[PDB]
Amino acid sequence: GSEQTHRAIFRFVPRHEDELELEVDDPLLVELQAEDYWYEAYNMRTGARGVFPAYYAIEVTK
Amino acid sequence: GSEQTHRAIFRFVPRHEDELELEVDDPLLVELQAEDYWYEAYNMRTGARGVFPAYYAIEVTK
Amino acid sequence: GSEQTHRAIFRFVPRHEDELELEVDDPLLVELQAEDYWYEAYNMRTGARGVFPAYYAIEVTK
Amino acid sequence: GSEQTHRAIFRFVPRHEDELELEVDDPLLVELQAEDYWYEAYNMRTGARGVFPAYYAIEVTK
Ligand SMILES: OC[C@H]1O[C@H](O[C@H]2O[C@H](CO)[C@@H](O)[C@H](O)[C@H]2O)[C@H](O)[C@@H](O)[C@@H]1O
Repeated sequence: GSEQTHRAIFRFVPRHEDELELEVDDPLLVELQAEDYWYEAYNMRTGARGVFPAYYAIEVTK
Repeated sequence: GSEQTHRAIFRFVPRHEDELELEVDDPLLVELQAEDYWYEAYNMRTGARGVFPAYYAIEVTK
Repeated sequence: GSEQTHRAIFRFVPRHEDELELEVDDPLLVELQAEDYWYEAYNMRTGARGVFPAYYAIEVTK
Repeated sequence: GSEQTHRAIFRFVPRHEDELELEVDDPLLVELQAEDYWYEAYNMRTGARGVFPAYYAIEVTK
């Protein structure tokens, strides 16, 4: 979809090229699964895309 | 020191060469706690060295 | 239904008799999503049925 | 009373006697981090005491 799917809960500052920087409460759009325990997403606040540790975000209320 | 400082609470599978693999409850000797929220540590179970997202581990208690 | 509906993302060790024990990645068949934010499900790995805090599992990515 | 140790990230409505009700963002003073992944704590907003699933809260003051 095009709507927010997750919200970051921990600050994440990249050290690697493919990573997505996160600020607490950052809205995230995740569209694929993980397996690696890493999520690939679009940060709706910064407009950047990349991966981050899966447990650094929570699915938006259901 | 050389005693456990933290315990992993989330599974972490390295995606990058410098990362440290973690399994929940792994005893960790955290040596570096960096400004960018990445921690450098020795995994006391596996014997490996590497970095991982800071919030994947919590300090030991008691 | 007879195919996985949700995936457990945190380990959950029951403290009460009606709870369903969970291990990360456990394939769950959620049969009821209660209004008090607890899910009733069948654990496809253990063959047991029980309840657990709703946020311990996420819907599978179709 | 000591200082806040954790913050609730998920809504938790008790179904059992000994449980502590949580609202997202509730300040928590965790007195015991049990080995069965349940936390015994004081809810600094409601003033209540009880247990809750460990992964429903995150540590503060990293
Ligand atoms: O293994 C996935 C299926 O698990 C259940 O069904 C099986 O488990 C039953 C008892 O719990 C057995 O009697 C049956 O023979 C097993 O195949 C579930 O009911 C199915 O819907 C799942 O696909």
